[PDB]
Amino acid sequence: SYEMTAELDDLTEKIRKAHQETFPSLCQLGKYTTNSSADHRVRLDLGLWDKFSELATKCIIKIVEFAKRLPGFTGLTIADQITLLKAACLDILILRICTRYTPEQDTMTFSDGLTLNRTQMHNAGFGPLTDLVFTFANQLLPLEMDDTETGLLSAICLICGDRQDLEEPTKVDKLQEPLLEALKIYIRKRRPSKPHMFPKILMKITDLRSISAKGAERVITLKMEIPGSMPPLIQEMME
Amino acid sequence: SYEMTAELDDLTEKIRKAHQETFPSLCQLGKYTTNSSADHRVRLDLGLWDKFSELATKCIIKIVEFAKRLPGFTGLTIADQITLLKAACLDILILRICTRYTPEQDTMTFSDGLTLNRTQMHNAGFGPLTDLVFTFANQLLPLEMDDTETGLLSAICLICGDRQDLEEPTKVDKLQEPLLEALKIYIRKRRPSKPHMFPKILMKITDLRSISAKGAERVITLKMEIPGSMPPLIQEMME
Amino acid sequence: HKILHRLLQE
Amino acid sequence: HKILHRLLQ
Ligand SMILES: CC1(C)CC=C(c2ccccc2)c2cc(/C=C/c3ccc(C(=O)O)cc3Cl)ccc21
Ligand SMILES: CC1(C)CC=C(c2ccccc2)c2cc(/C=C/c3ccc(C(=O)O)cc3Cl)ccc21
Repeated sequence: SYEMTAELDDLTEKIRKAHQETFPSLCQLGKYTTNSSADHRVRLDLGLWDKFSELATKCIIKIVEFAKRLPGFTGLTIADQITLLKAACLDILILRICTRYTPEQDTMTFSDGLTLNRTQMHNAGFGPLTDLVFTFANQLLPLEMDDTETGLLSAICLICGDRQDLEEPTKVDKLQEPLLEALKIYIRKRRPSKPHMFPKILMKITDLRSISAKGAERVITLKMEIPGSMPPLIQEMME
Repeated sequence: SYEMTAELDDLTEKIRKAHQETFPSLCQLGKYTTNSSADHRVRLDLGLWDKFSELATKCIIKIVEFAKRLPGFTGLTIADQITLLKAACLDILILRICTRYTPEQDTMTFSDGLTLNRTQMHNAGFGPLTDLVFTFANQLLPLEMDDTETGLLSAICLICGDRQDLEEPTKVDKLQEPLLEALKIYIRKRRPSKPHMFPKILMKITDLRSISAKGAERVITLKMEIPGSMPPLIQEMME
Repeated sequence: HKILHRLLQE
Repeated sequence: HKILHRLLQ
């Protein structure tokens, strides 16, 4: 009963459960489709935007719940919790939707089962970043990531000591360390055959970061393409 | 106490040398300052930009030389070599200049010795990304990276099989794998009492990606501010 | 905005 | 990519 092994096992379990209970699996969702601008790309389908942004809001709420379940997160300063959530919001939204990708139909499925094709995702808001996001979803396939790994990657994204304007960057950085070790160990126990899968899976965060940076600019462009304000929670996050 | 790692010990040697011979260290340089707009921030200091753009061109040339010295790189198709360089050039520029940061004076030193404070770097071209870049520079300090680690990190960034439009992506993957292993082992020997350092350092690549993604936008903005055209080599890398 | 803080607190 | 091509070759 080596101590750290015991602690990391239970850290791993908390995170797996937190992810599962805040993000349903693709296989567990009753999928449904819609005919709204499904055949050609447009600047913005307002109907699709409304539904898209409603589901985004609901997912952000789930991401907050997920965060609160991460060991030590609610031990950070209130300002830091806010800072971390805002900084990782898009990272996690991108990762989540990209784990809901079906290659056969080239679609992505939301937490209510709504399944849109590439053209509809574009028209819902993805716009110029559509293909970039779909490419990333494809690159995730060969990895075979499960709830545990996706949850850990999400936690690592959130608990990041290098985010700007943190009050206690060191505390946050130290809190991330156990997450990194837990991911390494889990990948090892789950992929004995595959050698350097830890670096490979971990560095998908590099992708998220790039897409997220471009995504922040896309959201700004959306602010002026929509004949109205974005949902207030989305406004608050993107500030 | 440590296992035999001859080959990787050798690759690590080639990388460290390639870096050192294409990027002088802070102590090797004869620093010198300028008084140009050292007081307050401006939109763009033409004098500082003129020097900045020249130094950027010369460093890009150096990065190409560095790349050609990475075992296997010249074995790739010219198309792939160009693809990899274009994808990682800015990332490596950022890493390089940040490794020349002097915390006490809050300055950065170029390869000719030129040393500018935060305000001057801003006026030289950093613009609205000044604090972001300086923050990253400060975040590197506690890592105590040396020429070998900086070189290995640069090589891992450049040699990435996920880059879009690669012709022999798996060939690139095969080259990167040894680099990852080399970094892990070198860190293990240097720092014996800190196993956590490998993922810590490796993930600076994710930070880098976030900065370069935003940096690419900054380069576009510069086109509108500078007199005449962007130097041709910079254009090719950012095109 | 007040939503995020309410979500946090609740 | 004239410059890059020359530098690489
Ligand atoms: C940056 C980019 C390309 C374009 C705009 C996005 C966006 C737009 C408005 C608010 C927040 C994010 C976006 C959302 C997402 C993901 C949204 C999402 C994820 C999961 C669910 C769910 O599980 O139901 C729902 C949504 Cl909308 C991905 C990429 C983007
Ligand atoms: C994020 C940001 C602001 C985006 C654009 C930069 C830039 C701006 C114009 C041309 C090429 C690059 C840039 C360069 C650098 C680094 C340039 C550099 C690195 C090393 C040397 C040297 O060792 O002499 C010189 C330069 Cl200019 C860092 C950050 C940026």
